[PDB]
Amino acid sequence: MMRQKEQEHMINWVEKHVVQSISAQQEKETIAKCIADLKLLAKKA
Amino acid sequence: QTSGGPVDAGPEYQQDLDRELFKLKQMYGKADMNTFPNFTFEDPKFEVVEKPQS
Amino acid sequence: VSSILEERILGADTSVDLEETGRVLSIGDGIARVHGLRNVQAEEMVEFSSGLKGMSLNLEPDNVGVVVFGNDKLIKEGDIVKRTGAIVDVPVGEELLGRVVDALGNAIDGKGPIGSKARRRVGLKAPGIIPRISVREPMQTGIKAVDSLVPIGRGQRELIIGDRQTGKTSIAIDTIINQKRFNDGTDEKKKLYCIYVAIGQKRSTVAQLVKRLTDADAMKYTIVVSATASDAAPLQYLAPYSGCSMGEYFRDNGKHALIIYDDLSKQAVAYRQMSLLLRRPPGREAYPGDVFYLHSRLLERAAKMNDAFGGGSLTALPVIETQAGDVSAYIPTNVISITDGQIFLETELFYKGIRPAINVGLSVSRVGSAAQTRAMKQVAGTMKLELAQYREVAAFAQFGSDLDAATQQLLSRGVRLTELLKQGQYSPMAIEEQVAVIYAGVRGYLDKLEPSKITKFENAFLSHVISQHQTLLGKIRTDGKISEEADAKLKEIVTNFLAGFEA
Amino acid sequence: AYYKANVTKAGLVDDFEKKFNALKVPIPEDKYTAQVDAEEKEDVKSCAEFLIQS
Ligand SMILES: Nc1ncnc2c1ncn2[C@@H]1O[C@H](COP(=O)(O)OP(=O)(O)O)[C@@H](O)[C@H]1O
Ligand SMILES: [Mg+2]
Repeated sequence: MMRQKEQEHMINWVEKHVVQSISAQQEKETIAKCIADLKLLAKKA
Repeated sequence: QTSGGPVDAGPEYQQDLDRELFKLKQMYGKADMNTFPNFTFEDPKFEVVEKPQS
Repeated sequence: VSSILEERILGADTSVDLEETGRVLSIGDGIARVHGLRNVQAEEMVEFSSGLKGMSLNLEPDNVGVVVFGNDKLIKEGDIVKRTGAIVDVPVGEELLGRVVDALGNAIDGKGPIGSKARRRVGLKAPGIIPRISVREPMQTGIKAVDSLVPIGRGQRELIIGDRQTGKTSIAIDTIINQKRFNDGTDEKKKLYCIYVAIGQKRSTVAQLVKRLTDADAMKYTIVVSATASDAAPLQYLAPYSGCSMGEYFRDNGKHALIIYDDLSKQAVAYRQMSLLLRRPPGREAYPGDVFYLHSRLLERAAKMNDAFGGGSLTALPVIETQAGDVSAYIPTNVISITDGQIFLETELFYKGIRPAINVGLSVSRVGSAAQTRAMKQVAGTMKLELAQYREVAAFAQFGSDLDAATQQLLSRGVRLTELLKQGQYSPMAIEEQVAVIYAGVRGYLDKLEPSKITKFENAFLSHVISQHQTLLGKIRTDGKISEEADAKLKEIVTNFLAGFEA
Repeated sequence: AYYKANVTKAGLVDDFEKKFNALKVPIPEDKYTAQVDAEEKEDVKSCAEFLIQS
């Protein structure tokens, strides 16, 4: 039960911190990777 | 890297720990976490059958 | 911590790919008309964007009726619905043993993830007339009444029909608790892997059921599959097909398996909810047409396999309740019609005093003496014929029509065998003690012995035979037939015990 | 080994191993077999004088 509740606390804080950071992260390499992915699906399509 | 205790826990963390630990105290009794006891030494005492005469 | 880190970041591929979707129309009550999936195949697992599966039925030119696997708050109008790409499937292994598994594959019991290896399609086609062979093995339940009047075959389906609160789940758990002594033994042919599909029950009944099986040390045959009341109607619909697919895995590998479908009428009523929400026309008692086809697939997934196909068997026993004993209702007539073996409990014998409350002549096993041991066949056919004679003579001589010596003989032997067939809850006995006690009941030696004293006769007789007659019971159960020296020895031991019983 | 690998509490597993595997308790005594055998011998002697009288 110790490792269970510490695991739950850990996983929820990880998800909350991910929301906190990536909600305020824009540097257009997201969109660059996404257009690269459309390009890759174009080459394989 | 944020070791030295569970991170940013708050009091209800330890409250849930205490309720779960309290139910776990209910599931065995009031024993100790070390130096276990063995038993209480009982004595089987079967009464002697007797007879006046056969 | 670090192992959790690396399994999280290596396990999910995040391999994005172009994929068929479609937006959602009316998300009514677990049903969702989905517009767009022009290449979806019928009865396919599909996936709502909040992380929840649904099953696509009722493909129409307008839209597809996907019926959801769970809660309905998590779905709006206008969200995507991604095709998974395959029919709904159940992860099956032998590491799934002894673990409560939520109806798809999802082990909701708090003992880690399932170590499955063999995924299996759940809507598979049952074997034909050539891969099947007939019942051969004696599926014993430990109940004296079942194993002496309606015996089960490894290779067979046999109902447990009654009314509510009669002992049907208790008969199923007697059947489960008997087979421990065959699992921990030597022969693989005796060993048991059973699947208890609890449909539409409550979670605390399944929890106390797992408590009884763990306290009885049942968790190596057993696979408990709970689709409880709070689960969605397709989880209750699809759960016995999952247990059938796990049983088919064990059967086609060649291990003797069984499935207890507890509260199979709950599958019928969940599929009634599904059809009436997907706007199919209602038939009788508002159940649709193909409820018989539903249970017919589900129950003809089981018979003995051919000797060239592994030799594994399946024993389907579904539990069904009537209401006010009305056998003529739609679901009991359908499920009696598909099955062949059926155990009838009427309930007035439960309040009258026999336990388990098989009220009897309605109950029949069509495989009959073929699914008994040779000893029980040599002993308990005249018992069934005598009980038939006893029932009809008591039925017309309720008031004392004519009492010669023959009629009081019939009522005496009938009442004494009636108190033979009483048996306590959660106490199954092996076949050899059953042969011994029905030998002590049918072959004389109990006919004039005061019918209230039969239960103490049972207790002291089983104590006697387990006390100094273990090797003779080994001779009976391993030799098969009860031999003539063992026959006269049982005669002598029951005579000696009649003396020690009138001592 | 399994309970030492599972229980990470240091000292406790070897402590319980030492206090359990070197734990011995005696059989609960009788002090009645001598009475039973002496009463056996007395009823055999009375049965022997009954024997010679018969
Ligand atoms: N052999 C038996 N001896 C005593 N009681 C029994 C026996 N078999 C069943 N019962 C009774 O049946 C009841 C359980 O019925 P159950 O199988 O749960 O029916 P349902 O599943 O329809 O509710 C218990 O209360 C138990 O006392
Ligand atoms: Mg039940």
